[PDB]
Amino acid sequence: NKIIQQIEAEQMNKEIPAFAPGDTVIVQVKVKEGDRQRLQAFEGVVIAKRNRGLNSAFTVRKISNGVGVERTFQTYSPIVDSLSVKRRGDVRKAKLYYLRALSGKAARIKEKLV
Amino acid sequence: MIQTQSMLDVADNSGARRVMCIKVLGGSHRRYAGIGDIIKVTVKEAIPRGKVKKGQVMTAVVVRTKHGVRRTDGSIIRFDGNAAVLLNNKQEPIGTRIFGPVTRELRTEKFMKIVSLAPEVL
Amino acid sequence: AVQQNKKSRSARDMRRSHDALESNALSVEKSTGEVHLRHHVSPDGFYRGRKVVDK
Amino acid sequence: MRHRKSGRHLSRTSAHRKAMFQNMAVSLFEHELIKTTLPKAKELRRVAEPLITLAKEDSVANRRLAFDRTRSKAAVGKLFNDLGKRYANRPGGYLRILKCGFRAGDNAPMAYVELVDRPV
Amino acid sequence: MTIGVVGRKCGMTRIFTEEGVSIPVTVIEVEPNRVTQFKTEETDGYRAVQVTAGERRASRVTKAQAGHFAKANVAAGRGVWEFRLGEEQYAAGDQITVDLFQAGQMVDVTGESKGKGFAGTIKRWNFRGQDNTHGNSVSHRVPGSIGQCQTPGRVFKGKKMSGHLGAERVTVQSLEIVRVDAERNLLLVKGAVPGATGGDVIVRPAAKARG
RNA sequence: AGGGGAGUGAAAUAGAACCUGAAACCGUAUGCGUACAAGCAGUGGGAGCCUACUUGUUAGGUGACUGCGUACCUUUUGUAU
RNA sequence: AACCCACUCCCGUUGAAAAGGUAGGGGAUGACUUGUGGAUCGGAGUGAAAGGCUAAUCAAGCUCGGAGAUAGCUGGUUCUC
RNA sequence: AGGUGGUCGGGUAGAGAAUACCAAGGCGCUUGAGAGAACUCGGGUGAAGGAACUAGGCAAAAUGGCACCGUAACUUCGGG
RNA sequence: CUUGUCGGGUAAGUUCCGACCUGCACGAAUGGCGUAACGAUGGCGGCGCUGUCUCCACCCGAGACUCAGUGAAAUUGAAA
RNA sequence: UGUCGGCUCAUCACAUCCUGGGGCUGAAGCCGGUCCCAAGGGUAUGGCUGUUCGCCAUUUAAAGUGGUACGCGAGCUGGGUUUAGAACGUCGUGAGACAGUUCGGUCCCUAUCUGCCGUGGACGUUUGAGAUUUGAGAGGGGCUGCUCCUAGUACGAGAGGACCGGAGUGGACGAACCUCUGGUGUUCCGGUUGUCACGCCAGUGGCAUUGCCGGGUAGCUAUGUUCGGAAAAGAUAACCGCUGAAAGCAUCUAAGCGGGAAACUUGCCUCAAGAUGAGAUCUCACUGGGAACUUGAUUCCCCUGAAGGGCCGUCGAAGACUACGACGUUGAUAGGCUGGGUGUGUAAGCGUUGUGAGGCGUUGAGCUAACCAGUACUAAUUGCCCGUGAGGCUUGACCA
Ligand SMILES: [Mg+2]
Ligand SMILES: [Mg+2]
Ligand SMILES: [Mg+2]
Ligand SMILES: [Mg+2]
Ligand SMILES: [Mg+2]
Ligand SMILES: [Mg+2]
Ligand SMILES: [Mg+2]
Ligand SMILES: [Mg+2]
Ligand SMILES: [Mg+2]
Ligand SMILES: [Mg+2]
Ligand SMILES: [Mg+2]
Ligand SMILES: [Mg+2]
Ligand SMILES: [Mg+2]
Ligand SMILES: [Mg+2]
Ligand SMILES: [Mg+2]
Ligand SMILES: [Mg+2]
Ligand SMILES: [Mg+2]
Ligand SMILES: [Mg+2]
Ligand SMILES: [Mg+2]
Ligand SMILES: [Mg+2]
Ligand SMILES: [Mg+2]
Ligand SMILES: [Mg+2]
Ligand SMILES: [Mg+2]
Ligand SMILES: [Mg+2]
Ligand SMILES: [Mg+2]
Ligand SMILES: [Mg+2]
Ligand SMILES: [Mg+2]
Ligand SMILES: [Mg+2]
Ligand SMILES: [Mg+2]
Ligand SMILES: [Mg+2]
Ligand SMILES: [Mg+2]
Ligand SMILES: [Mg+2]
Ligand SMILES: [Mg+2]
Ligand SMILES: [Mg+2]
Ligand SMILES: [Mg+2]
Ligand SMILES: [Mg+2]
Ligand SMILES: [Mg+2]
Ligand SMILES: [Mg+2]
Ligand SMILES: [Mg+2]
Ligand SMILES: [Mg+2]
Ligand SMILES: [Mg+2]
Ligand SMILES: [Mg+2]
Ligand SMILES: [Mg+2]
Ligand SMILES: [Mg+2]
Ligand SMILES: [Mg+2]
Ligand SMILES: [Mg+2]
Ligand SMILES: [Mg+2]
Ligand SMILES: [Mg+2]
Ligand SMILES: [Mg+2]
Ligand SMILES: [Mg+2]
Ligand SMILES: [Mg+2]
Ligand SMILES: [Mg+2]
Ligand SMILES: [Mg+2]
Ligand SMILES: [Mg+2]
Ligand SMILES: [Mg+2]
Ligand SMILES: [Mg+2]
Ligand SMILES: [Mg+2]
Ligand SMILES: [Mg+2]
Ligand SMILES: [Mg+2]
Ligand SMILES: [Mg+2]
Ligand SMILES: [Mg+2]
Ligand SMILES: [Mg+2]
Ligand SMILES: [Mg+2]
Ligand SMILES: [Mg+2]
Ligand SMILES: [Mg+2]
Ligand SMILES: [Mg+2]
Ligand SMILES: [Mg+2]
Ligand SMILES: [Mg+2]
Ligand SMILES: [Mg+2]
Ligand SMILES: [Mg+2]
Ligand SMILES: [Mg+2]
Ligand SMILES: [Mg+2]
Ligand SMILES: [Mg+2]
Ligand SMILES: [Mg+2]
Ligand SMILES: [Mg+2]
Ligand SMILES: [Mg+2]
Ligand SMILES: [Mg+2]
Ligand SMILES: [Mg+2]
Ligand SMILES: [Mg+2]
Ligand SMILES: [Mg+2]
Ligand SMILES: [Mg+2]
Ligand SMILES: [Mg+2]
Ligand SMILES: [Mg+2]
Ligand SMILES: [Mg+2]
Ligand SMILES: [Mg+2]
Ligand SMILES: [Mg+2]
Ligand SMILES: [Mg+2]
Ligand SMILES: [Mg+2]
Ligand SMILES: [Mg+2]
Ligand SMILES: [Mg+2]
Ligand SMILES: [Mg+2]
Ligand SMILES: [Mg+2]
Ligand SMILES: [Mg+2]
Ligand SMILES: [Mg+2]
Ligand SMILES: [Mg+2]
Ligand SMILES: [Mg+2]
Ligand SMILES: [Mg+2]
Ligand SMILES: [Mg+2]
Ligand SMILES: [Mg+2]
Ligand SMILES: [Mg+2]
Ligand SMILES: [Mg+2]
Ligand SMILES: [Mg+2]
Ligand SMILES: [Mg+2]
Ligand SMILES: [Mg+2]
Ligand SMILES: [Mg+2]
Ligand SMILES: [Mg+2]
Ligand SMILES: [Mg+2]
Ligand SMILES: [Mg+2]
Ligand SMILES: [Mg+2]
Ligand SMILES: [Mg+2]
Ligand SMILES: [Mg+2]
Ligand SMILES: [Mg+2]
Ligand SMILES: [Mg+2]
Ligand SMILES: [Mg+2]
Ligand SMILES: [Mg+2]
Ligand SMILES: [Mg+2]
Ligand SMILES: [Mg+2]
Ligand SMILES: [Mg+2]
Ligand SMILES: [Mg+2]
Ligand SMILES: [Mg+2]
Ligand SMILES: [Mg+2]
Ligand SMILES: [Mg+2]
Ligand SMILES: [Mg+2]
Ligand SMILES: [Mg+2]
Ligand SMILES: [Mg+2]
Ligand SMILES: [Mg+2]
Ligand SMILES: [Mg+2]
Ligand SMILES: [Mg+2]
Ligand SMILES: [Mg+2]
Ligand SMILES: [Mg+2]
Ligand SMILES: [Mg+2]
Ligand SMILES: [Mg+2]
Ligand SMILES: [Mg+2]
Ligand SMILES: [Mg+2]
Ligand SMILES: [Mg+2]
Ligand SMILES: [Mg+2]
Ligand SMILES: [Mg+2]
Ligand SMILES: [Mg+2]
Ligand SMILES: [Mg+2]
Ligand SMILES: [Mg+2]
Ligand SMILES: [Mg+2]
Ligand SMILES: [Mg+2]
Ligand SMILES: [Mg+2]
Ligand SMILES: [Mg+2]
Ligand SMILES: [Mg+2]
Ligand SMILES: [Mg+2]
Ligand SMILES: [Mg+2]
Ligand SMILES: [Mg+2]
Ligand SMILES: [Mg+2]
Ligand SMILES: [Mg+2]
Ligand SMILES: [Mg+2]
Ligand SMILES: [Mg+2]
Ligand SMILES: [Mg+2]
Repeated sequence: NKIIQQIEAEQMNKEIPAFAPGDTVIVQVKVKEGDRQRLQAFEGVVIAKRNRGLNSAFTVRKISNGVGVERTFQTYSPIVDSLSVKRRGDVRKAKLYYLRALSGKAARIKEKLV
Repeated sequence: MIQTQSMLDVADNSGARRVMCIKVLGGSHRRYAGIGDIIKVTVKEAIPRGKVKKGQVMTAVVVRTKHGVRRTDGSIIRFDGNAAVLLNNKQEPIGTRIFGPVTRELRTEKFMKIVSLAPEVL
Repeated sequence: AVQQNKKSRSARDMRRSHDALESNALSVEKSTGEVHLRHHVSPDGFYRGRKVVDK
Repeated sequence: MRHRKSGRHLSRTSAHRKAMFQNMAVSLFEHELIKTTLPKAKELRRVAEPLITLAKEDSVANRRLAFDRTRSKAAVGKLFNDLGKRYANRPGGYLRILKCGFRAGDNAPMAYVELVDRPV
Repeated sequence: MTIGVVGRKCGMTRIFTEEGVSIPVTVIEVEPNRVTQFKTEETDGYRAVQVTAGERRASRVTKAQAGHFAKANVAAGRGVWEFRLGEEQYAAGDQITVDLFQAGQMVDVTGESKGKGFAGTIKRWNFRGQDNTHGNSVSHRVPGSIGQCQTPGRVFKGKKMSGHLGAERVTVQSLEIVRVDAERNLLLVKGAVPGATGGDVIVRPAAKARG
C-alpha cells in the first residue's frame, strides 16, 4: 500500500478549492446528448464528504421541481469540471444527514460571516 | 429497486395519485425494477375527473427512485420518492404533462417523449 | 441416541491410542545447573543468567 | 472471522475489561512488579505504556488526561514525578514480561510484568 | 497460455479515463523472475520451465535446495513455480518480466482465495434458512433433511454439508490488462483477483479469449 | 495417608476392611500374529517362527494363505430374521 | 404497585424445578386476599359443576386382613444314553 | 433459580411503598484459564421495499406524562 | 347438495358483510327476535409500524471448542 | 414400523414442458398438427381455502409426468384428522351417538456402528532428506430472452412476413473481490438526561439495554464491482445420402465411402502415485573398530550421530484442536515509540463581553482502535530430542 499511493497520486492534478459541509456550492458537470458537449450545473448544499485521496467524494442536495435529489460526486473524475463555493455555512457536525427531514424555513443554515 | 406491493406515485396528470406495483416484467423470477424498467400496476387513489379510474390494471415505467442510478464514473443520483409514468397499449404515456425531474437513462428510442415533456433532466 | 451393542475391549483401546501425553522442553541454567522450563523463569528466580525476582 | 482485528475479549464485558486494566496499571506503577496471567499481561502493555509516554510532558492538560484514564491520585502523582522523568530518553518499551510457570489451582500460564529500570 | 509470471497482489485502486469512466483495477507487482531449470522431453517426459522469484535469507535455504539454485547461477528466492510451456526456449539463468504482456491482452490470474474457517451451509452452499418465528424450535440456520427413508437408507456421496470455505486456489479468466509499467515492474489489471494483499498470484495468457 | 527394613509367630501373600479365597472386570512381562484387507469370528487343510527335550514320523504356543460356514431360546405353516 | 391469579411467546423436557423462568398479561374496597384454631370422608364427604378435589394416588383414597382370590391367557421349566 | 404470616423502612429526582442512582447494612451467588469456528440461547443496528410471511401480523417494531383545545354513529341518558 | 344465486369489498376473496328463500334437518322460558355498556372470547377489514418476509449482513454477551480438577445417563446376545 | 398439508434438503426414470436434430402434412410465409431421436441445463409470484387439487389475477422460453415408507417430525411446524371441555342440527325414554358442523386443546432423546461433510495422527512406498512435478481416476460447469443488420428481401391477390449468417444488451444461477455505492463497526470522536463520587469550583469517572443518541477507521459484507457458461475436435442417434449387386430394373448395405444433435469422449476449472501398479526430475548428506555365532537382509559392545525434522518462543487476511505460512539477534516476527493517514468536530487553561444562560479569540483545536512507513526500546536463549556410519540378492547387457 506504498506503491498504491503513487499510482493514485499521479492522477491527482486538479485544483479542487477548499470547502466544508454546510456550504452552498455550484458544480459544473460535463454532459452529452449525442455529439455536442456542454456543461450542466448542479447547485445545492454540501451534506457529506470523504477525504481518501483519489477516492474522495462529496454529496450535494437540491430541491429540483418540488422533489429533493442528492448526487454523490467523485472529486477527481473528469466529469466534475469545476466547483465554486457560493456561500459558507456554519454547522457543528460533519455530516448533515438530518437535513433530509426538513423542508423549508426549518432547513436554513446560518451563514459563516468570516 | 422496486418490487411487488411497493407504493409509488405518479409524475403525470393522467388521474392517478397513487399506484402499486403488482409485477416486475421482463424475466422469470425477476426481483426488482430500476429506473427505466417496465412494471405492471393498479391504481389505488385517483382524481375525480381524470382519465384513469380506481382499480385499473395497467403498465407504467419507473422514472424516479430512492435507491437511485449509478454512472460510469462511480457517481450515484438519488431522489426522495418513487415515481412512475402510466402507459397505454403502445408503450406511450397517457398523460400530457410531466412533473418533477427525470434522468438521462430514459433517452432511449422508446421513451424520448417523456424526456421532452419533463421540466428538468439530470 | 445410544449404542445398540456394547463396545469390545479392543474397540475402546484403539480409540485411546491418541491419548498419550507429551514431554515439555526443559533446559539447564548454564551458570548454576538448575533445570527449568524452556523460556520460563527458573524456580529459583533466574532467567538467561540473571536474578530477576529474588524469591 | 477476526482478520486483522486487535484486542482480547477475556470473557468479560467492555465495562469489566476496561475497569480491570485500570487496576492492573495502577498497581503496576506502585509496586513496579506484579504477577498476572500471560494473556492479561500482553493486553496490559497496550494500556500502561501509552500512559508513561504521556507523562514525559508535564502540564495541567496532561495530568487531567492521565487522571481520566487512571482514576487514582497516587498513580498520577507517581507518574509526572518519578516515571516519565526516569524514562525521559527511552524510545518505548518501558515494561518487561517474563513467563514464569503455571498456577496450581487451574494450570493457567503466569507471567512477571516489571518496569525496565527498577531501582530494586 | 503456457508461460507467465509470478507476482504479489498489491491491492485495488481505480484509474480515470479521459472520457470520465472509471476502471476498477488490481495492482500486481512482478519482480523479475529467474529461470531455474528447463525441462524437456528427452529428460523428463513433458516440457516446461521452472521459475523462482523474490528473496530468501541464507539461513532458511537448506543445503539440498541451495545446490539446486547454484547449478544455474540464480540465487535463492521465495518459492519455486513451474510453467508448462508449449514450444519455447529458455536457458538456465534467464529473466522473465512483465514485458511479455501488452495492453488489451486478456489474461488469467491464479491465486489462493481468502479463508473462512468453518462455514455453515447458508454461507458455503447458499442454502435458505427456515422461519425465524411462527413456532420454529432451535432450527433457524440448520440444513434440514439429508436423505430419504429405507430406500437408499444412506447419505449420497457429495452431499452438501458444512465445513471450511476454502483457502483454495481459484482462477479468474479473461481479465483485461489496462497498463504495463516496465520500469516499476507493475501490471495493472481490470477486475478482482483472488486472495489477500501480499499473496502470490500467477498471471498467464487467456485460456479461452477468442471473442 | 501409605510404604521399605527390623522384630513376634509354625505360618504376616495370617497385619487388624485380618481363615480359605473362585468368576465377571482391570493391569504388567514374555512368545508368535497383525497397517491392499470385506461378513456369526469357527472348522478341513496348512507354511513359517518361538520354546522344551527323548534332536525331529515328538510335545507345547502362535496361525500367513485357503475350501465350507447367516448365534441361542421361544412361538409358529414357516425365522439369519 | 404490594398481594392473589395464569392469557401469549420462547427457553427448559437426563430440567435450577415430578409443572418453573425471563418478557408481556387479568383483578386489585371486594361474590376480595390471608394467618391461627376448629367441622364434614370412602358408595362417603365437598363441589359458582371440570367426574373436579379428599396428603405428587381418584368413573370410588390409603393401609392391614379374607388371600397363595380367580386367570380356557402370555412367559419359564435345570444331568446322560 | 420454588413456597413461607407480621413489623421497620433514610437521601436526590418522582403522584408514589413504581423506577434510576446512593446511605446504614450486607454481598460478588464454592470449578477456573484460554481461543474468539459452524450451530443454539439472550440482545443491538441495518440499505430499497413494507405483511409480499403465515393456518393466523405469532413474534417484533410502534404508542406511552402533564396542561390546554377538540371529539362521531349509537344509547338503558350513566355512557361511548 | 354447496365454493347455492345476486350485490359490496380486492388485480384476483371456498373466509367476511347485505340480501333471496329450495328451512336435507330454525322457532317461541332445554325460550324466539333485538340490544347500549362490557370481554387475556370467535370471524373479517383499514391506518401507523416494523428483519414476519424478498434475503439475510455485521456486532455484543452465555454455551459449544482447547487445557487443569471432579465426574453421570438411557442402552448393550457377541462382533474382524 | 408416528399416518394429511406446509418448510428445508434432495435423488433417479423418460411415457420431453422449454431449449437441440429430423420425417409426413388438408406444410405458400408468420403460425401450427402429428410422429421419431434426445434426460445436458432450466422448468412462476399472489387471492381464496388446513388443504394436495382446483378456480381466478398477472408473468414466463417453459411453468413436465412419475418413483423414492403416497422421499424427508432421533431436520422444523402442528392449520386438518383422531383423547379428555363446551354448543348446534339430527337420532335415542335414557346413558349417549353421528367420513355432520363450531370454538379450545403439552410434538421427548447429550449419536455407539454404517453413511456423509471437513480435518489430522501412524505406517508403507527398500538408505535418508529439501523442492518441483506427470496424470490412472474423480468431481464442478453446461440455462436463456429481447433488439438491430441481412430485409420489408424470399413467400403472398393483399394483409402479413422469413430461413441461413452476424452484432448488441438483459433475466436467473455461480465464483471471486472490497477500488467505487452503502450496511455494520459495545475497541474511535462528540451531544445530552437522572444520580453518586473524586475535599470544593471548574474539569472528569461509575451506573442506568452501549443509559439514550449523531457520526465513523480496519475487518466482514450485498443490495456494490468484475468474471463465467463457449468456440473447436472425435465417435454417433433419428434422418439424408454416394457407388452397388443378390434379384438385367430398383435399392443408403450385403463388400466399400460420406454428412449428422444441448446427449457420449476431449477441450474449461479443481482434487489427484495409499494409482500397495505407491511413478519422474534436480540437488544434498553420511566413506569407524571389536566380539559372539545357530555363519549371513544375524546378535551384542564401544566411538560417531550428518543432511534434515521436531519440541520451544514472536506471530499470521491460516485456524474449533491440528495442519499450513513467516520469523527467532548475522532479527522488522509482535508490542511500543517516531512521522503520516483517517474519523470526529474549534479540548483544557487563560483573556474578553454580558447581571446571568451563553457568545467570541487563542483554534480545524484537542483526541484518534485494527491502516501506511521507519526504528532493536521490550519479548523471540547461551538449548534438548529424534534421524546415522555409503544403502540386500538373482539375472542380462555394456565396461573392467
Ligand atoms: Mg377492478
Ligand atoms: Mg442389540
Ligand atoms: Mg435391537
Ligand atoms: Mg491391553
Ligand atoms: Mg481419547
Ligand atoms: Mg493482526
Ligand atoms: Mg454499561
Ligand atoms: Mg481466516
Ligand atoms: Mg425463505
Ligand atoms: Mg407455525
Ligand atoms: Mg418446546
Ligand atoms: Mg428461537
Ligand atoms: Mg445435496
Ligand atoms: Mg497365601
Ligand atoms: Mg477384602
Ligand atoms: Mg484356624
Ligand atoms: Mg484373606
Ligand atoms: Mg482371579
Ligand atoms: Mg504386550
Ligand atoms: Mg490393490
Ligand atoms: Mg500386508
Ligand atoms: Mg471389516
Ligand atoms: Mg465385512
Ligand atoms: Mg484354519
Ligand atoms: Mg486343523
Ligand atoms: Mg506343532
Ligand atoms: Mg479359515
Ligand atoms: Mg465364505
Ligand atoms: Mg424367549
Ligand atoms: Mg407369530
Ligand atoms: Mg404368523
Ligand atoms: Mg443376520
Ligand atoms: Mg439375530
Ligand atoms: Mg433360513
Ligand atoms: Mg403469600
Ligand atoms: Mg384456580
Ligand atoms: Mg392454560
Ligand atoms: Mg397461560
Ligand atoms: Mg419476548
Ligand atoms: Mg400486573
Ligand atoms: Mg409473570
Ligand atoms: Mg377493570
Ligand atoms: Mg384439623
Ligand atoms: Mg374423620
Ligand atoms: Mg371406597
Ligand atoms: Mg364428560
Ligand atoms: Mg364427587
Ligand atoms: Mg392428589
Ligand atoms: Mg370400585
Ligand atoms: Mg379398605
Ligand atoms: Mg396371585
Ligand atoms: Mg379364599
Ligand atoms: Mg419355555
Ligand atoms: Mg450338563
Ligand atoms: Mg426510599
Ligand atoms: Mg424497587
Ligand atoms: Mg456501605
Ligand atoms: Mg470459563
Ligand atoms: Mg440471535
Ligand atoms: Mg431492534
Ligand atoms: Mg453505530
Ligand atoms: Mg429494513
Ligand atoms: Mg429505510
Ligand atoms: Mg408505510
Ligand atoms: Mg397472504
Ligand atoms: Mg404465501
Ligand atoms: Mg403480539
Ligand atoms: Mg417491544
Ligand atoms: Mg358446507
Ligand atoms: Mg357461500
Ligand atoms: Mg359474494
Ligand atoms: Mg386472510
Ligand atoms: Mg350472509
Ligand atoms: Mg310454548
Ligand atoms: Mg317447552
Ligand atoms: Mg337446545
Ligand atoms: Mg331447539
Ligand atoms: Mg331468549
Ligand atoms: Mg338472537
Ligand atoms: Mg371477566
Ligand atoms: Mg389482506
Ligand atoms: Mg459470540
Ligand atoms: Mg476436561
Ligand atoms: Mg437407476
Ligand atoms: Mg423417447
Ligand atoms: Mg419437450
Ligand atoms: Mg424437441
Ligand atoms: Mg422441430
Ligand atoms: Mg416437425
Ligand atoms: Mg430425466
Ligand atoms: Mg440429468
Ligand atoms: Mg431435468
Ligand atoms: Mg458435453
Ligand atoms: Mg397456488
Ligand atoms: Mg387460510
Ligand atoms: Mg405410490
Ligand atoms: Mg410418490
Ligand atoms: Mg410420506
Ligand atoms: Mg411425492
Ligand atoms: Mg426420519
Ligand atoms: Mg417437527
Ligand atoms: Mg409432517
Ligand atoms: Mg429416526
Ligand atoms: Mg421425534
Ligand atoms: Mg431434534
Ligand atoms: Mg394451536
Ligand atoms: Mg389443532
Ligand atoms: Mg366431549
Ligand atoms: Mg327426544
Ligand atoms: Mg386459549
Ligand atoms: Mg379443532
Ligand atoms: Mg422434535
Ligand atoms: Mg462424532
Ligand atoms: Mg452400535
Ligand atoms: Mg452397523
Ligand atoms: Mg485424467
Ligand atoms: Mg481410487
Ligand atoms: Mg467430467
Ligand atoms: Mg458433471
Ligand atoms: Mg405490409
Ligand atoms: Mg448474483
Ligand atoms: Mg466496500
Ligand atoms: Mg474501503
Ligand atoms: Mg461509501
Ligand atoms: Mg457508510
Ligand atoms: Mg453507520
Ligand atoms: Mg467500511
Ligand atoms: Mg463530596
Ligand atoms: Mg461540577
Ligand atoms: Mg455523568
Ligand atoms: Mg458506583
Ligand atoms: Mg445506544
Ligand atoms: Mg428512548
Ligand atoms: Mg460473498
Ligand atoms: Mg444398381
Ligand atoms: Mg441408389
Ligand atoms: Mg456395409
Ligand atoms: Mg462426423
Ligand atoms: Mg458438435
Ligand atoms: Mg445454449
Ligand atoms: Mg446421461
Ligand atoms: Mg508415492
Ligand atoms: Mg515417488
Ligand atoms: Mg541439523
Ligand atoms: Mg518445513
Ligand atoms: Mg492462529
Ligand atoms: Mg500513531
Ligand atoms: Mg483528518
Ligand atoms: Mg478552548
Ligand atoms: Mg470533552
Ligand atoms: Mg468560538
Ligand atoms: Mg477562527
Ligand atoms: Mg534496520
